[PDB]
Amino acid sequence: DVQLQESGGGLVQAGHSLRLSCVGSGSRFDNYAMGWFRQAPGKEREFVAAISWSSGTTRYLDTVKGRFTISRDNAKSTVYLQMNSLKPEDTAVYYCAARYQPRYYDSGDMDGYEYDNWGQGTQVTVSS
Amino acid sequence: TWSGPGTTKRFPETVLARCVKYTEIHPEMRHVDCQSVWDAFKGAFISKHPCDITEEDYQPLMKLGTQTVPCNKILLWSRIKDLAHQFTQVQRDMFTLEDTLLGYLADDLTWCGEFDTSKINYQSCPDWRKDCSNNPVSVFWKTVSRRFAEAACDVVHVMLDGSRSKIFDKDSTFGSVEVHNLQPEKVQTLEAWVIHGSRDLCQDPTIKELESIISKRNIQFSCKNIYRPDKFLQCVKNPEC
Repeated sequence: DVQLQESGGGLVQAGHSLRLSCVGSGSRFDNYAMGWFRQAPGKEREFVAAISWSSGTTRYLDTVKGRFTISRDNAKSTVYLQMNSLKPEDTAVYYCAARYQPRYYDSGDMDGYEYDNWGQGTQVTVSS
Repeated sequence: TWSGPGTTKRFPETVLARCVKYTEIHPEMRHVDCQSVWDAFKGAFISKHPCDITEEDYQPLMKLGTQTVPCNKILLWSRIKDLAHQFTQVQRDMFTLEDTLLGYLADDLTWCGEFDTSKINYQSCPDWRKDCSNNPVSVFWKTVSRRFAEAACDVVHVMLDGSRSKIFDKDSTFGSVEVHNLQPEKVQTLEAWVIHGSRDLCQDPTIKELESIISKRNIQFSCKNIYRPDKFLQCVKNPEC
């Protein structure tokens, strides 16, 4: 079980950048596949990006490819979401999530993860 | 007919799929061409008498499978495979030999070929004790474990089984190969983790023999009891116990 804490949200202009961070504590960070999700107001939570423990495998929502990059630093128990070329439709609370992953995972299983550890979220507002 | 079991069913397919899986997991190894790795592996022992294999036969494989492991994160083990791999399953910045690409590809498999043909021998393979020690499997493990031990630096760790009649055994891979291939330049200290299955075991006669070997090679020796293995793995998983 891992405790997650996001930060780095904010108010930014359309076209600009923000870098989100999420620090984990409790169980070893390098045992977890990490995911970023987001929920806009009055809409349903959606998947944004994910990364394996080893950074060997990433997955992205189609509409964020070539704009957002997921990465991590296991020694700092931290996962990052670098969000470039932000659009008004990127406005949302961004949530960090974790899912236990074996050291020797099948990359196929990266598509079917139900994430069971969640942070409280960081607010991102993009204006224009 | 040899005395040992034949090559593992689906050896080629199993090695190739292990290579694909490992190189997907590890971004530093995604350059590796898994077909070439297999060709090099197969080239070490195909069309060869399986009592005539040498470290040279495996050189092309070592070149393709070479890997930089952080030299201060190495875990050696002797007769306690189970718990060693459970440890590195959690403590993922650390590597046993079977956590390296080449070690991962070969773990729990047997293989050999034959002099007459280009075919894999699925019928039988030489047993190291009853047939010959220079067989494809033993020579593979001797080569990769020497290189792994030569790569180590700073504090090297070794897990040992405290429930055995000889906690340290001179006649094991650890006791006859790895221990003589740690380099005094690179390696300051060998730290033994004695796993209990309870009183301090670091004065056991065999541990004193290990200490003697290590000291004679100008490396420092240190010994620690793991009195309760469960608690140990739990505490590595969540340090905040």
